[PDB]
Amino acid sequence: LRNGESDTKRNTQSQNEMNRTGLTKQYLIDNLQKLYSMRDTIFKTYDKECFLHIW
Amino acid sequence: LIIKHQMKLHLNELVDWAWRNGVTSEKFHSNNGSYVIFDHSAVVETYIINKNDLFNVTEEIEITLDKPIDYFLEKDMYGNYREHFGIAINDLLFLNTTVNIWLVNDDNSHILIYKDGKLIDEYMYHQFEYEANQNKHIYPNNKASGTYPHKT
Repeated sequence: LRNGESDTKRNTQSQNEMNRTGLTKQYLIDNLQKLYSMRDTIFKTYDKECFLHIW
Repeated sequence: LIIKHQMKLHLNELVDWAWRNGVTSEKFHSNNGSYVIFDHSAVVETYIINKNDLFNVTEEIEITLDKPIDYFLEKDMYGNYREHFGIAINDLLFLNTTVNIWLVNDDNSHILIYKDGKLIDEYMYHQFEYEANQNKHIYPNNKASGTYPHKT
């Protein structure tokens, strides 16, 4: 006559960490055309509201 | 939860403790009347200090969830026992499962600090500190290790 017993306890603790970084650079020719008046329109509002418009 | 802890330290241990827990200026007397003077956190003047001279120093150990604990024992709700060194109680990944946490005192004596989800108050901690190692017999040993240094 043979009797057996058996126990077991497991305990697993895990940790993850994932860091992602991306930089998608897109070259459109349209964005180059819109560059033109970007700086100039700064001094079109200066001209209209601070300086004399008659010769 | 701040606990006073009075101890007797040799010269090396006293110097180490003083430099870790910054002391701007203070004189420490010893068992045998020798003294060491710290000035501007630098040792300046020491009397005739023999080996085995004991200096009395009291340090405050504070037990809080947020600050690290040097050595503690944790019991999960499932029945697992684990030991953690030098991490805060909150630093456990799953504090939810933890049921009891006992501080360890280098004498293999456990003192309950965390039960039922909350810290143990100061007075129950004092009770458990008395209670943990009642029948602790320390070896009795006495050597003078000194004699009146001067010629008299």
